[PDB]
Amino acid sequence: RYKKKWAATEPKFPAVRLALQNFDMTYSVQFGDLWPSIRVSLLSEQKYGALVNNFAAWDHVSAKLEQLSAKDFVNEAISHWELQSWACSPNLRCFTFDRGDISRFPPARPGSLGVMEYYLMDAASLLPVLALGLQPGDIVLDLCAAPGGKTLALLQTGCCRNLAANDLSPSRIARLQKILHSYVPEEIRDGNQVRVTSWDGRKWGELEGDTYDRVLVDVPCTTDRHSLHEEENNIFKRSRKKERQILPVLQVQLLAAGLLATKPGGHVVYSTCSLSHLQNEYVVQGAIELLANQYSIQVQVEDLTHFRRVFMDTFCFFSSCQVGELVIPNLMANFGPMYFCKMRRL
Amino acid sequence: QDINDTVRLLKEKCLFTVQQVTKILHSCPSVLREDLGQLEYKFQYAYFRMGIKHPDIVKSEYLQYSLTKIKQRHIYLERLGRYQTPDKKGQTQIPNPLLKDILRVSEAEFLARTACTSVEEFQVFKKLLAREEEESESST
Amino acid sequence: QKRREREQHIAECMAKMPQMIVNWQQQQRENWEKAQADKERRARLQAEAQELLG
Amino acid sequence: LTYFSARKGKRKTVKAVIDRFLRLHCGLWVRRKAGYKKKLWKKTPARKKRLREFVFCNKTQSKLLDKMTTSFWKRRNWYVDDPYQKYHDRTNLKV
Amino acid sequence: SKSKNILVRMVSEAGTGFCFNTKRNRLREKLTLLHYDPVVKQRVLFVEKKKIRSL
RNA sequence: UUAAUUUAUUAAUGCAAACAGAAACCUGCAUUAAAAAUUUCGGUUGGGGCGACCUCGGAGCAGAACCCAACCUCCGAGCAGUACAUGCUAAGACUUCACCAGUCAAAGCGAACACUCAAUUGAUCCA
RNA sequence: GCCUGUUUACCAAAAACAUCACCUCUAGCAUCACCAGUAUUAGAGGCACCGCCUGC
RNA sequence: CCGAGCCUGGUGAUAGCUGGUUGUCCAAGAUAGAAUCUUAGUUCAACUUUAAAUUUGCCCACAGAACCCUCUAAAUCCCCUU
Ligand SMILES: C[S@@+](CC[C@H](N)C(=O)[O-])C[C@H]1O[C@@H](n2cnc3c(N)ncnc32)[C@H](O)[C@@H]1O
Ligand SMILES: [K+]
Ligand SMILES: [K+]
Ligand SMILES: [Mg+2]
Ligand SMILES: [Mg+2]
Ligand SMILES: [Mg+2]
Ligand SMILES: [Mg+2]
Ligand SMILES: [Mg+2]
Ligand SMILES: [Mg+2]
Ligand SMILES: [Mg+2]
Ligand SMILES: [Mg+2]
Ligand SMILES: [Mg+2]
Ligand SMILES: [Mg+2]
Ligand SMILES: [Mg+2]
Repeated sequence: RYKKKWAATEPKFPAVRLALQNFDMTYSVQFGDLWPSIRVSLLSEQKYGALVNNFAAWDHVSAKLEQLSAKDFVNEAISHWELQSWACSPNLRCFTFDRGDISRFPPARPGSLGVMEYYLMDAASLLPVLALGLQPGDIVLDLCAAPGGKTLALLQTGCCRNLAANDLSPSRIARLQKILHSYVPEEIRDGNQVRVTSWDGRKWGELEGDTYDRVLVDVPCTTDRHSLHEEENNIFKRSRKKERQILPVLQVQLLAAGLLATKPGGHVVYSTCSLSHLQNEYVVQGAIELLANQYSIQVQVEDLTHFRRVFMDTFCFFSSCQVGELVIPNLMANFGPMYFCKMRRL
Repeated sequence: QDINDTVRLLKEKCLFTVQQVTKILHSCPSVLREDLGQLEYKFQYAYFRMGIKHPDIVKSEYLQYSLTKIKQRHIYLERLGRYQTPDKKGQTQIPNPLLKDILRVSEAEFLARTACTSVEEFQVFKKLLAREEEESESST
Repeated sequence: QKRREREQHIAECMAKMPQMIVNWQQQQRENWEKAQADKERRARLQAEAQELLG
Repeated sequence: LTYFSARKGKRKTVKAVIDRFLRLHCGLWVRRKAGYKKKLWKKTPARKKRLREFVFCNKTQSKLLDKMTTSFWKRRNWYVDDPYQKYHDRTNLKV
Repeated sequence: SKSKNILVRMVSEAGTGFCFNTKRNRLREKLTLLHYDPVVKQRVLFVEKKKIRSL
């Protein structure tokens, strides 16, 4: 029989407050004096970048955005490659506002083709797609692709002949299908070019070995932006405490499976929307040791310092990261938080 | 009766001591001109969200300052984590900065002594906060 | 009077109705035609990108 | 149901039955379909077709409604131009 | 549960008073359909007039 | 008591009324509080907790017509898209073990030359 | 627990309550209470005499 | 017999709860469920009873009832004869 007369009961905290307390302890030591600056940006609403849909009237949309003083940071960054001196995924146009500007883009309006003119997404989430260095004729595998923040960006490039978008949750997958349907014309999705499935990412390490040249792996993680604001399906509630404990374990397993899926000589980018170093660098180091000990697979992590300097103008970067690149949010540049690490298989 | 409602609101709704009310009116004459609703909202902001008791409000000249500047400075400090709202028992994790430091000192000094942030960052927050305040009024 | 006015109003609207249908049908084709031209223009702009590659 | 009124000592009629149901003199009770005006935009034309139909209550429901109404509602009426006049009597019915 | 589509009411242009409700996307121009009008027993143009609700 | 429902009552203001020439008392209608009044405490599961669960659908148990349970063993659904005759009518049947609901449907009229989807849903009153 | 004193008549006489002392709060005044009184007064409370104590 | 005195009245308050429910004899007569602020209850169905009408009922010969699926199961459903 249950006992309902406990002497002391733990006070009920909101899931937002629960997430805030855990982040406050962990991230204060990790970031030091930058945590108060980061914390305000996390609590403030993030800036939304307008990703131009190439399938629609991209040139006309670009002219429309220029009227709202929007500036294509991607086009500016491309010209910066030679200025500083794999390159990056081409055919991406995302317009944002100036540093410290709070203006919000109007909601997207379907064009004459019947597809949305542009997609609103975090500008920090576009970097892993750019860091992926996509090239035409490649076969791209995306794990946890739903709801399609990075999935849509791959199709805008037009460099992927075959795509494998897999997310474990069918509800997220259903959102991905609608986003692709509304934006990407049916002709591309008509064939086997875009394959949307709902299975465990751990299976991809065995079912499809060395099939894909470019693999983008965004494992699930404690989303700092969503946890501090959303009250639904928060990972920090008591019922989901078990999932948070086993969360780093899944991050190591899903990343390792994706590394097995890629062909030797291919590129794999590990992406995570969190500031916790125990889930950003340790997971990356965990997968590297896991492959060598169990499957004897060696990978090399590329240097993103060259990539860091190009987007320093429009993004804030943390210069105390062992392997990956971490983009921390700021009041002037609200994009983030985003962590992306690029490793190639040899 | 306009004066009658103001002092009665302070003595009954705000529960200020009669001795404290005399010191408030002498120090801050803007209370009479201020609307009752905004005055009550200004007081309860310090008592509940900030955690300020009755004696501290009178001594620190809280009521004289504008409501908007209080919202901008308090929320930014709260979001910075420098200011912690007192719990049920009244204890705080980190001791809060002095109330006179937040309000009496100028904006440039306010950022340097407590916020420790660049001037440009605070300017963006005010515009962001005003949008949230504007949305809050419309939603209600 | 009410029945006759409604009947006359129905007859008057139906008098212009075949012309309205043709105009509406014509506009629907034109709107698709303008988008189809944009689709070709998109290929022309993408042909410029192929020129840059070569 | 009030089996014996406090001022006349006679059985009463539940007005909920009278408003919602129609009784034919043959004994059948004719009712409407629950939900024929609710959320018609999400219902197929075939579904809406049978929602706007008048249906007969079964034996158990009909016996229930005969106890909740008095004999004034079971009498034979001769309304002029009655839409349901032809349905007040059964034809070619056996057993 | 964002309201992607809305429920709108189409009014016949023939003046017969016949109207029917259809579902359309929110971010779209007002519809102008060619639906059958039982009053005149032929297909007539319809035009959106007033939004009923959000779906 | 920051449960729900109320200000009759009390007190303080406002207006109307009523007056003087300004005011008060009284009365009516309001707004604030005060002090009270009425009523309730959903089930399911869980001895060492800081909850999960409640409706709908598929697979195993339930091996072959149907049906068949958990603390069960697993995955979901609270949509979207294309139509715009997704019009009007009508034999005969199915039916989630009742009912309420739900499903299929020849022919006919009218047009062309019973939409996809396992679930994707909410009765009456009332507005 | 300052002390004398008080309480569960009929299972608890106590460390509980009260208590001088101290503190806080409210009130500028007549004709049944407070009071035939008037801020050294009256009422509503907390603590339980007395004595001692820093940082800034 | 004071967490709200006693008495009278409303009052034969109400209780899905407990207890009780009086002569003889004979006959028929048991375990699918659904909904429910519902699982100590009730309603409907199933089952059971009486009366009445009518004609098939039960048992069951072949034939017949799915594939992805060999626990290739025991056996059902349907079913003329009898
Ligand atoms: C933080 S979201 C990333 C969304 C997307 N990658 C983007 O950046 O736009 C992580 C997603 O991974 C999915 N996921 C969780 N566990 C998974 C698993 N075991 N295998 C595959 N996907 C999983 C979840 O549905 C979740 O929506
Ligand atoms: K005694
Ligand atoms: K009961
Ligand atoms: Mg009553
Ligand atoms: Mg049935
Ligand atoms: Mg003593
Ligand atoms: Mg002594
Ligand atoms: Mg005793
Ligand atoms: Mg004793
Ligand atoms: Mg004591
Ligand atoms: Mg007694
Ligand atoms: Mg009784
Ligand atoms: Mg017997
Ligand atoms: Mg109920």
